[PDB]
Amino acid sequence: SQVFGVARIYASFNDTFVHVTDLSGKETIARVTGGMKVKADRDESSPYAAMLAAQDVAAKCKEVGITAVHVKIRATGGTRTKTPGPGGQAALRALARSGLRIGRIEDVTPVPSDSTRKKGGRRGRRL
Amino acid sequence: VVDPFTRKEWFDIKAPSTFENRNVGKTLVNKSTGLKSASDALKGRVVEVCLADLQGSEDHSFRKIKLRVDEVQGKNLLTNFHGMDFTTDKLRSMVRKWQTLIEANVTVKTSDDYVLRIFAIAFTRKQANQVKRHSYAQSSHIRAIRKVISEILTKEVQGSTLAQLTSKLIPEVINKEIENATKDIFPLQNIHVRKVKLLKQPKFDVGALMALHG
Amino acid sequence: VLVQDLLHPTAASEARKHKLKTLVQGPRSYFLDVKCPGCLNITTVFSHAQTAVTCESCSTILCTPTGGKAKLSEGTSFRRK
Amino acid sequence: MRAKWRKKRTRRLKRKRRKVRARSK
Amino acid sequence: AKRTKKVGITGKYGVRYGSSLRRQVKKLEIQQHARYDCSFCGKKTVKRGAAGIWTCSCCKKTVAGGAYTVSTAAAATVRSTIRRLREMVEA
Amino acid sequence: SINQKLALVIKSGKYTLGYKSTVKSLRQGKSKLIIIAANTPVLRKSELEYYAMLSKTKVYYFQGGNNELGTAVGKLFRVGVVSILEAGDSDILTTLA
Amino acid sequence: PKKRASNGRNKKGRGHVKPVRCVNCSKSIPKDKAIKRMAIRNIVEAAAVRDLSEASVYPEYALPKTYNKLHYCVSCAIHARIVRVRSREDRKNRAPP
RNA sequence: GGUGAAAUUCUUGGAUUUAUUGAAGACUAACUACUGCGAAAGCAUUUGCCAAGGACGUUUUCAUUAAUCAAGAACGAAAGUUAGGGGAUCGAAGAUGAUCAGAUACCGUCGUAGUCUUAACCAUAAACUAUGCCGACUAGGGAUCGGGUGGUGUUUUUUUAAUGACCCACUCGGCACCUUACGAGAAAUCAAAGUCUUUGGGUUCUGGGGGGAGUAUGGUCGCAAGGCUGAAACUUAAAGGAAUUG
Ligand SMILES: [Mg+2]
Ligand SMILES: [Mg+2]
Ligand SMILES: [Mg+2]
Ligand SMILES: [Mg+2]
Ligand SMILES: [Mg+2]
Ligand SMILES: [Mg+2]
Ligand SMILES: [Mg+2]
Ligand SMILES: [Mg+2]
Ligand SMILES: [Mg+2]
Ligand SMILES: [Mg+2]
Ligand SMILES: [Mg+2]
Ligand SMILES: [Mg+2]
Ligand SMILES: [Mg+2]
Ligand SMILES: [Mg+2]
Ligand SMILES: [Mg+2]
Ligand SMILES: [Mg+2]
Ligand SMILES: [Mg+2]
Ligand SMILES: [Zn+2]
Ligand SMILES: [Zn+2]
Ligand SMILES: [Zn+2]
Repeated sequence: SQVFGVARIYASFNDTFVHVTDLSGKETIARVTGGMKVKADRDESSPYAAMLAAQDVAAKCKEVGITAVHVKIRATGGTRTKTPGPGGQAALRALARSGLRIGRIEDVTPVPSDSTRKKGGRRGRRL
Repeated sequence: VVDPFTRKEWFDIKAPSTFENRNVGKTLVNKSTGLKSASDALKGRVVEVCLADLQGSEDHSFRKIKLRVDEVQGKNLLTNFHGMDFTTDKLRSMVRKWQTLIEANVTVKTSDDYVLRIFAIAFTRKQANQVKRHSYAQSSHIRAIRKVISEILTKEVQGSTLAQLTSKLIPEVINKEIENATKDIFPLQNIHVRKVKLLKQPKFDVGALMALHG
Repeated sequence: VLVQDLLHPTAASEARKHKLKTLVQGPRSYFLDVKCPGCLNITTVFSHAQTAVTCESCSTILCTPTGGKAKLSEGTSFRRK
Repeated sequence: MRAKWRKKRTRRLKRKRRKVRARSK
Repeated sequence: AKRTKKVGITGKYGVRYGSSLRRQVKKLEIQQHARYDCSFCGKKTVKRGAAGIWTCSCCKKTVAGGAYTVSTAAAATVRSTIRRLREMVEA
Repeated sequence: SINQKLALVIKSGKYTLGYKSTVKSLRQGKSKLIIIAANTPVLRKSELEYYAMLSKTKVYYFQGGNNELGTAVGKLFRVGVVSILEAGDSDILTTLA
Repeated sequence: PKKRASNGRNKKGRGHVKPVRCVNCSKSIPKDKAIKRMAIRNIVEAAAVRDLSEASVYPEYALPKTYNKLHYCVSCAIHARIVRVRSREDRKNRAPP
């Protein structure tokens, strides 16, 4: 009933990414991250930020011509934490409650048929 | 002080034949400028859309489909096919402990000389009265299944193009043909064609491509 | 238990045991005369063949080798002696 | 001291005596 | 009667040049003087003469090869690889 | 396998090994099937092949060198061709070959 | 002295299983000694699901959990997750809840 | 970007993110379990080939051919060493950012060797069940793995069978768990660690207070690193084990 673009939220710890793009993917439309709405490093991934940035993104999204979207939420992954970080949670709500539409959202976290030695050595990151 | 928004040319995406709709969405390019244009440069891209969204019914929530643009004629850009996928969440659900996984694949050709690698997955099932709490098969069981899945997969492909193969997968005939030969070996549940990743096509051929639209 | 007749074990509890752990040991296989009514005569088979026993005149088949007990083939009759 | 650090302590010790002794070969 | 504990053909050099170089030579020397199987006639009668030239005693075919051994690891993989690449082109 | 067939022949039939004597056999309409080593040079192969066709004798291209053809026939030397003369108890003659 | 019949954890008749990497500190740890957990949870969350459905297309949609199996390193598994530490007896008990 | 927080770092080179496409080398996620196999080290994608094996079945065959083993030998995680290839990743060394009284570290970055493979070495690990092997006997219970037998068992339909998976009973041989203890033990615990002052089935190996010390020396193996063999003088009243209360 709308005009569909793609959402794609990368939301690891230390920062959260939101940016809508063409349903094909190639041509982007609007972005902004957590590290763009507060200055403190320490607070780069926290919900309160991903909010204020999911706000910014929604604005441009409907200022160019996208009325809706599908999201692909995603973590760091690879040979790392494979778990959803703090701010995708918030940003999802902050972009639906924005007054945009939602339709079909799968996780696209890179999960290998495992390997390439994980970092941090055999004894693990110890402290 | 630019804003490339007041600068990009707009397009609308039309899918191929054998589904419900073909109108899927919109896209942004750039002005068909002299030297590097809105034509040849891009368009030839790809689009993932849950085929339920282009089949209507929700008995198709999983199953992702790749559409690729090969031709374009005045704002109207027509796609054909690039592959098929599964939703990550679906798969991660039909894989449970206490049971056997079974995967098997084959690289194979079609009439319209497309090469493709197609996948298939299946899991053991408990008998409808089975007391023991796991149910795995017997490795000899597994070898036997795969060889027969493979027997049936090569059969379907080299059916008329991906075109009828496209028509073939959609009502998941294959899934049950498997389960038929199968039943003589070992129970099993789920059983899907899961994935297929294309990977080699012949030569453009404006004819046959145009022969998907009207 | 504590006092029982080891000398006269009951036929059942005796029967359920292993072929070597009976009182005095002995086999638990058997022989049979077998006929596939294409012919008229009766060839004597072993319940645990191994060899796929080739019938008398007509090289038809008869039984197939298995885990233990032979699988007799199709339309055939027998008797244990 | 850790056993294995002591095992290394004397591994080295023998190398020096192994050395100094060669001097006189 | 075993004549030498380890220098082998390399005993001609006496004490000279230092073990480790003699080691390295002894290898290719053994490689390079040896008698090899002939692809064409089947008898083991290929001997070297000047690097990369391998010839058959009877039957007399000469092959180019490694400086000290008939077939070279690289040459061989390259044989395997061309094979594979050729396969595509009529299949 | 084929060697297993060859073996039956070599232990219960009659045969001859080597270029010259199978030629005698081929001229003589006596060969029932000649067998040929891989590395046997193409000129020889071609000639045997011609001698063969002229005598309506069939031909097996043994995938393997003379060295192995020899071990095939159970002999500690190497043979480039074998000539089946009589097929002992084996079905070589009237199977896939 | 000894403190568990399962010694560390779960390997009777094998000699070598294979290390996994701790999900938290990346410590290597044998797969049988490994402390695991299925992190089956929704994509949305607590009260976000109302807002979810409401500002969506379709009716009610579907809603598919995330699934990912967790591996902890003992020290990590003790430091936060499942562990506590139990009495000498409560240790013996393998039932979960 | 990274962390408890930072910083070294990366950024008109459009970084980070996105998209299509490719190359390299490693790995085998999820399924994976108180589940399998192997002499042990160890072994998880598919497919073909090559030979190997236990258990079971057996009115087959030989007929004492066997048990265990100084000497001697095959194999032997990881690292390490030689000569090629490879060199994505992670990463002894080194260099840095930080922290610290200091900080040669823990944490962050760069990253040599290495990590992979071929042809040779090396022969060691808490190489662990810290528990030799062969044989007998002694006590209950529910699971599971492989084999076999029994069943007018269930389910698959087609037209009933035949299959296959499932269910129940028993029986061999597996990996384990439960409960008891006749019994054993310094206890913790133990179906062997039981059948021992009521002390003998067969056989191999090692220990004899603690340090000195796996040191010195000789021999031997190794390219090396090091392996195997391996003392004494002198010193010393304890060192040690399991359990209890603090
Ligand atoms: Mg800590
Ligand atoms: Mg001097
Ligand atoms: Mg204590
Ligand atoms: Mg303790
Ligand atoms: Mg071990
Ligand atoms: Mg796998
Ligand atoms: Mg010895
Ligand atoms: Mg001696
Ligand atoms: Mg490297
Ligand atoms: Mg340093
Ligand atoms: Mg400093
Ligand atoms: Mg230092
Ligand atoms: Mg040792
Ligand atoms: Mg242990
Ligand atoms: Mg018992
Ligand atoms: Mg049965
Ligand atoms: Mg005193
Ligand atoms: Zn008959
Ligand atoms: Zn020659
Ligand atoms: Zn950890």
